[PDB]
Amino acid sequence: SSYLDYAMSVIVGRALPDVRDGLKPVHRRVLYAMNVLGNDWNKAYKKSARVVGDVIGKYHPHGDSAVYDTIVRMAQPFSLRYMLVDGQGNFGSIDGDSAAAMRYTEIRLAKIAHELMADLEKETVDFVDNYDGTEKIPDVMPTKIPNLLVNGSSGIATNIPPHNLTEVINGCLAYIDDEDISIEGLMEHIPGPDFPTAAIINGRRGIEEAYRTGRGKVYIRARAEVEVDRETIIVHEIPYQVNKARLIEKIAELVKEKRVEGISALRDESDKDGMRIVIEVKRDAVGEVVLNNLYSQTQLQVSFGINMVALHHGQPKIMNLKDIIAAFVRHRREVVTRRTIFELRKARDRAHILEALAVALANIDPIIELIRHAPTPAEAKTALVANPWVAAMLEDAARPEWLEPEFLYYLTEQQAQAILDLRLQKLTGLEHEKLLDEYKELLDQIAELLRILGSADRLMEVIREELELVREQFGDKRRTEITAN
Amino acid sequence: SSYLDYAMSVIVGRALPDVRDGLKPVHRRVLYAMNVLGNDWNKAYKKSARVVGDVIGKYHPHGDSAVYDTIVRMAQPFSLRYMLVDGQGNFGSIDGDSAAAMRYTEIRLAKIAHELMADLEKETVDFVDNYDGTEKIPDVMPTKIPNLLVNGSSGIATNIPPHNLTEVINGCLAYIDDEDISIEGLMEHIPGPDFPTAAIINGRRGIEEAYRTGRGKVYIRARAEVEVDRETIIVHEIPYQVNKARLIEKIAELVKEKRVEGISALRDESDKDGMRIVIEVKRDAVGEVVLNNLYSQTQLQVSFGINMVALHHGQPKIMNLKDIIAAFVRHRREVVTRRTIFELRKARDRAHILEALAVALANIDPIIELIRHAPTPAEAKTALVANPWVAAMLEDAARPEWLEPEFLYYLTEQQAQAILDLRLQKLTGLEHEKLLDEYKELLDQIAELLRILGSADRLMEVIREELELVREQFGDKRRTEITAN
Amino acid sequence: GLPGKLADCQERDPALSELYLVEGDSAGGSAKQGRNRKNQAILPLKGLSSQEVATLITALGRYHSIIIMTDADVDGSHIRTLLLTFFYRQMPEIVERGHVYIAQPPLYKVKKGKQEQYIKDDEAMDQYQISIALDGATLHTNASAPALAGEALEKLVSEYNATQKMINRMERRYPKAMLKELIYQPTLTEADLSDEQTVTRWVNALVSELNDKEQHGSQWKFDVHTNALFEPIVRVRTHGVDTDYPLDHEFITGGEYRRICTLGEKLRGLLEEDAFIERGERRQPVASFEQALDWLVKESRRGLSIQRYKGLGEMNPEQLWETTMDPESRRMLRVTVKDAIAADQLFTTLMGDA
Amino acid sequence: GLPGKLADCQERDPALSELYLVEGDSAGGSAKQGRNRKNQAILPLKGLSSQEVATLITALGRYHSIIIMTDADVDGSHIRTLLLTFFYRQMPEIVERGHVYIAQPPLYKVKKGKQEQYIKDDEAMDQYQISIALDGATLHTNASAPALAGEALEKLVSEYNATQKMINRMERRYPKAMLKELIYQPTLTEADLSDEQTVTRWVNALVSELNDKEQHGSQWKFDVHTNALFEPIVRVRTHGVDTDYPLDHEFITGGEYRRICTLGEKLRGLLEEDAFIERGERRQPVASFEQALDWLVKESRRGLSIQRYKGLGEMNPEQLWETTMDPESRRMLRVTVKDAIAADQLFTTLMGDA
Ligand SMILES: [Mg+2]
Ligand SMILES: [Mg+2]
Ligand SMILES: [Mg+2]
Ligand SMILES: [Mg+2]
Repeated sequence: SSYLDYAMSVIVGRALPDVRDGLKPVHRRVLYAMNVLGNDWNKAYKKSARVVGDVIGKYHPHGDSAVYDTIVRMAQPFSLRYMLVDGQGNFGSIDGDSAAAMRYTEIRLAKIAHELMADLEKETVDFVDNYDGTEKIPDVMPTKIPNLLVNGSSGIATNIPPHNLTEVINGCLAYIDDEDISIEGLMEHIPGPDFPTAAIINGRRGIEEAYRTGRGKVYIRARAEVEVDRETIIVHEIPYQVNKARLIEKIAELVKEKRVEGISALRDESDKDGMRIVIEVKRDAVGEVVLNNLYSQTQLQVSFGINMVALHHGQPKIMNLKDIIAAFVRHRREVVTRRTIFELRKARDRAHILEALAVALANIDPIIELIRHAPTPAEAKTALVANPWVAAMLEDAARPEWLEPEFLYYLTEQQAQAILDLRLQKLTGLEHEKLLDEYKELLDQIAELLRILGSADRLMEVIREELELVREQFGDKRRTEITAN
Repeated sequence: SSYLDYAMSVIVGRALPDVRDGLKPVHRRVLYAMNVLGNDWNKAYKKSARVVGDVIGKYHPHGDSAVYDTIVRMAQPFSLRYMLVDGQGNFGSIDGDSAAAMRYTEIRLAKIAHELMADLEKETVDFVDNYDGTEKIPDVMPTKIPNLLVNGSSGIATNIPPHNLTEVINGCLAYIDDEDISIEGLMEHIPGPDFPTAAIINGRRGIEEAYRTGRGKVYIRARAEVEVDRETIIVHEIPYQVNKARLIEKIAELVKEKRVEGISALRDESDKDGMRIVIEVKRDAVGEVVLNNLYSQTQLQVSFGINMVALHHGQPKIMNLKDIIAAFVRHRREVVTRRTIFELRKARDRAHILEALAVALANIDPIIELIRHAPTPAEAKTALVANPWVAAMLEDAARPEWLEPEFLYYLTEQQAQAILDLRLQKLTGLEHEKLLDEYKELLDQIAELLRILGSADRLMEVIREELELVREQFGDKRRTEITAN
Repeated sequence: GLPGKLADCQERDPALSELYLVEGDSAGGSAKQGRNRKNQAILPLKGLSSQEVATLITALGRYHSIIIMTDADVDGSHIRTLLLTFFYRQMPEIVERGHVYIAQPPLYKVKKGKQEQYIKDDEAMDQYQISIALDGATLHTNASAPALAGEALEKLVSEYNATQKMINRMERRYPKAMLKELIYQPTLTEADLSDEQTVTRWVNALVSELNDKEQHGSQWKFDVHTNALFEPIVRVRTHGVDTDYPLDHEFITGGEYRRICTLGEKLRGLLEEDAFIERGERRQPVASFEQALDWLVKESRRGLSIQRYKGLGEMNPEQLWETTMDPESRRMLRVTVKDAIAADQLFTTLMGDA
Repeated sequence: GLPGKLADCQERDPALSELYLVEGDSAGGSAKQGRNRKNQAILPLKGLSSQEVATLITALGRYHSIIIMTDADVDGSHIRTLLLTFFYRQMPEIVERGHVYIAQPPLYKVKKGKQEQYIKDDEAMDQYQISIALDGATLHTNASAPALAGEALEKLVSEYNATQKMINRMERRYPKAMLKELIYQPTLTEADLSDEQTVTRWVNALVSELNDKEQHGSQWKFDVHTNALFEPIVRVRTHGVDTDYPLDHEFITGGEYRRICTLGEKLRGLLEEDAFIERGERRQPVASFEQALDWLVKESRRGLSIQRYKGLGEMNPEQLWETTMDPESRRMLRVTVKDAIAADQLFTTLMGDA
């Protein structure tokens, strides 16, 4: 095509998320870097600089302060409804205060992030090259969480609000029982968005319209209460994506120009107990008349223009609620399948290796002699190769599909070196019985894996089980309120 | 002391180099990071971003663009007389053109840098903690090159010019034969500085004064020749630390204001053959009268205020030429000694391990039985521990000093596991004879190492041999000219 | 002024001299250390267009052939776009007269032994892989033509690849794996469709093959639709969801399925299943023609290395000379008034509002 | 204006309220998420002194006790210096009245089991290691005092360490290793010096010991200088260079060598060579007193972890509360007019010229 269509196709590649894991290249690189590092939730904290460098070095060499900001936002409780990064230290405030230097702050993967990249090692996702071509990065994460819905996204375009995990897991399970369910059948589990910073959603039409056409405009309002002791307004929670400090400056400026009236004292009493904005109504003025006048002139009220755009097949799409849910469930099917196939292959290859090790022990003495005989390992090896050598246990499934028909029991060049490699500690008569267990336990596993690949409804049962495990382990209460009136 | 004396003691810690390897913390970290990476001269090139990240991650987390600049300068031929970094790609010009992005440029250690960090693994230098305390960095490099003299330094204070390696190696060897040699005896090998960017040094008094008192002011002049075909001035080389482009702008501005006269055409014909500045003398004007008038108003002539300040014992000192040479030679003695002691210890520990392995083979069958007997490795291990088991070969030096007197031949808990760990491939009757060689060859080595530690003049002979190897492998011709007139 | 910002050349006559335009950060330095003083002048730019710079370029010109050296990537190539759009707008005639060109740095650097090669395109990179693969190669079949090589082999290899390319171009419509097997399976005829017994056994043979070959977790099945004309249908269960593909009367009539058959016809005529392939010192028996082509490529690549360039700054001044600015070596590309037009459009597109 | 830049508190009465001053980037956020709304106000600063900021701080004040939270490092602590120097200069009286304080974040965080501890200083960190080491410890010697513990042991341990500290304070003058051995070797007396035979055998015993103990590549030798008064001399060859150390009449007379002898006298009186040390459940025989002290410390540290803080931003808002701004927990430090004076001087020193 034209050079313009390509240049537009790459600018859109960075800007939009992937419906399957709601991650952009930057996030997926940063997260994968943490996983390779072994920066788990159950290991000690590592300095941010340690991760930022690893990322810059291998996956995304485009500015240290850029990569850090990415990790910061993935750590903050006010920007992500379900944080993917566990962070200790100063990570900036809702006011817009910056985070501490990357050499001071500490971070590790959140428990939930390990689920995002669950089964990443087992060839369940495609891999792409890095900038220099020395490293490989996942094209997508084999995620168990519908992040694009749960945590959402923003386009510099697309605007997707976060959602409660519990609700969404339900809606997903609902789509699993009936593929034909309506947008209103889904909205029975997913009433609306659930922002990290809890607040009040006044209109319910906007959300219904957005889940249906992928586009809509919703209302978000601050949770303010009037209090006696003169009169004072107290804000417990404000709209998502709202800078509290600049909000304050705004109200002070409004009273200066006198566009708003009835405020004598405006102070920010936010502290370790939570958010607290104080506005003391003047005498001869009503509190809720001042409040509504504020809503009308203030960021206290914000309309959230939902615009669900996300890359489905490497191509931009405007999708309704169902389309996003279906895409997650097709992605799960693929990951689950690909996982199994890999698990089966690995099981085969391990059972195949074991068979050689087991046979080696019974015939161990003659082998030992041979080893003593040939000076060069390859000469003793060739000797092992020349002559073939628990019958109930042996009784074809265990053998890998690639393994030839030819290979008494026949041995592989590799197996010959495996017997040569085995150490003197394994020789003990206790290791024999132990290996016998692993072998037999793998047969039961391969048999189970085969049961899974064959049965299409079985695979859909394992998926449902995984979604439930996610709803219980990581599910939590709603925070924003929907009040259609 | 006072908080001020400390704050001044740390600001000086970053600014000054270490007389022993002429490196500042930044350089030593960047270089050590490359060594750990395995970014050798004989391995493929690695992207700069790869190193910059590793540095930022583990050793010096203070800005990516800062760390890169450091690597850049260590790559440029015009800034370092002997480059410590081998670089492929655009690394900026004498004009001040920046270097290419760190994701495009490629780098590996120069052959000479491997000498700077020669014998770094053998506990020849002290190690300090990194910012977080998870990594260790060398307090200094076990260098075979007198870098502080060779490549010099700059203080943002100290100002040390680069020097020819060949000359300096000589001067070092001269200090080795007679510890009492004079500054004039040294200047017989080290006439003066030898800048990467070759040029003409007019005064010889300044350099003699600086090698004597550590401080002095020297003259540097551009190598310009007048040419016929009207008249044109052509500069082949300019003063060290001089921006060629801004030099050009200066001359153009001078002719504008008419402070200098006799120039019709000023063009920069610098190309792949080398540096070439062209100044076409106007008619009715002399070339060399224009030239001298330029020297007088132009950066073409620059006085280089030598001020040799460097941290000797973690403390700032103004040192003359001899003091810098002596410090390098004391440092060599220490590295050489510490190296030997380590080499000896390692030899002992390896010979000790071998003795167990060798004895194991002769008594192998009884051992094999035991291994078959006890289910748990620790139970078979304890069995090996209970009963003690090439006589000419065995005939105490090989045994480490830490090894107890008690340990037929006695075995160590560790040795028991070593026999248990040995693989089946080593069993061959060819490995036995091979190990016998290593053992015997190590005895000859320990005996040699002992000869070295005892003889103080022997150690001074190995040092002299190492300096010569450096002068031959990395020695090159002079570039700047000294013309005392 | 001008001196200090521009690196001029000895040549004084326009139409005998060329001006290079680079991004200081990308090639500003390397260009200067690798140019030819005689006729190559260098003007580094930084920008997103600096106004002082824009007066330097104007005050510059002189030079008849002006080259724009810039990375191909979207981020780096912006400086090129700003130039083309500035040219078209402020200076229309200079582009029309063919004074402006665009340097074409190689995308690859292949080296076998002492030999090295600079490849411009991904199309040229394909022509090079084929070339290596085929050189010294001959395919020995039992068919009327005992040995197949030279121009004849190139014809085959080209047709084979042409089909695989088309296959990938119609991949979303039909499974890639299935279309590959239609090549080996006997052709289905318009006349064949009218008979049901032949049609059923055919689609049975097809599906029966796909299943035995399938390594992934997929399930193939066949069904025949009766049309008052018999039409085969291939249903595939993957991953847990099964889709079905109809082989319409159009499909069998379509040129796409014909190119597949013709290929299979030639392949089946050449007794590909049993054969030998040598390239060229050694040879190995192959069960398929594609297995022979895979082997060719495995040979061609055995000792060579391939370096891809993403930016100018990746290479030294000397290397930059040999590739991009050495008259004999360099591979330049002149810009048309229609290209400057598109560069003006693109700039405006990025500028949603101004 | 003021609102939006300052986070005020409920308390309205000065002398009942405290204003925190932080570096936005270091603690700006964490301070706000961890303060106490009642009486703690927070003013983040950024700077190198912003003028708008300087008018915000002035327009701020109100508050009687103003705390300056800033890192200890030279780079980060600059913001503190700029404040103290600005105070002293522009507002002299506010420092004199004791309104300005300086938060003292812990340098360590020790945790054994459920217990955690915040240690302020490296001196307190030393007091803590000794404390742990000694707790439950008793030294069983054969001397007049079968068991040595409690207050008595602390006396010994303190003297032992005091000597090792002095040793390291006179390390450049005499080898550290040698002075350590003078502790074990019998004392040399002014009267002893007058005799040569005793002096020679003494310095022979000394050197003979150092050599057998030396693990590094060093060579010890002895020589006695005759003074018309006999004075021992210890020459050591290290690494390849040999230096000699004279035991002057002054040295033997010096208080430094006396503190070494007294220590050795007590140690030799306690029959240290043969002994048992328990701390406190278990015990192990020791050949030396220092070998017993090393063992104590090996026990004390067995299950504990130690975290050193380098910056405020290293800890969460909650943690920052418990350590630095919680009235009960916090450990503040008031600044004197003499400290603001030194902060003015330092600022000026960095400002070579202005
Ligand atoms: Mg980018
Ligand atoms: Mg609250
Ligand atoms: Mg620094
Ligand atoms: Mg030249």
